Amino acid sequence: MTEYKLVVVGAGGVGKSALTIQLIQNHFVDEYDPTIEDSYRKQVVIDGETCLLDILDTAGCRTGEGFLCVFAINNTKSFEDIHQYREQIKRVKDSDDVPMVLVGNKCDLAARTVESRQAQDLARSYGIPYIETSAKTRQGVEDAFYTLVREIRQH
Ligand SMILES: Nc1nc2c(ncn2[C@@H]2O[C@H](COP(=O)(O)OP(=O)(O)NP(=O)(O)O)[C@@H](O)[C@H]2O)c(=O)[nH]1
Ligand SMILES: [Mg+2]
Repeated sequence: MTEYKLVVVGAGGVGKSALTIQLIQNHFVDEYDPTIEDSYRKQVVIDGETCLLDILDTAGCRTGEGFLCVFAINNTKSFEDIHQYREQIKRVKDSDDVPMVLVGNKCDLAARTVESRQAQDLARSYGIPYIETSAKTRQGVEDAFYTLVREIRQH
């Protein structure tokens, strides 16, 4: 079977761990336990293909096959600093064509300081898809992770 190595990156507190745990455990973590380094695995079916998701949850290397670049829509600075994570990845992989998805998390909150059109423009300049998610309501979570898997497939 095929295994997909996915790496979730982004600033602190944007919800990387809540996202990974919502996908894997179908459970929203209310608390904020800072991550130093964590790894999760789960067999899922994607487009009729049984595959193993291996997800590295990082704190706010070269083995990552795809990357979720996460900011929070109510955290302007986390969006302003996403370019640092993209460029870090681009450095390590030594490729301008790295499977990647731009994720705007916490889309259930009404305190939105990052406009969707702004994130769409950024994603477009990166040549990657933009997906808004909520680890709480599960909106867009499957969309984000599975879209990243499909981006790995096209590569
Ligand atoms: N309402 C809402 N709250 C969220 C969402 N995602 C995360 N949170 C909340 O925001 C906080 C941050 O969660 P967390 O996932 O740990 O962030 P993180 O990016 O992994 N932090 P670190 O880099 O420190 O490991 C938590 O209290 C969590 O409950 C979301 O989609 N909606
Ligand atoms: Mg975390």
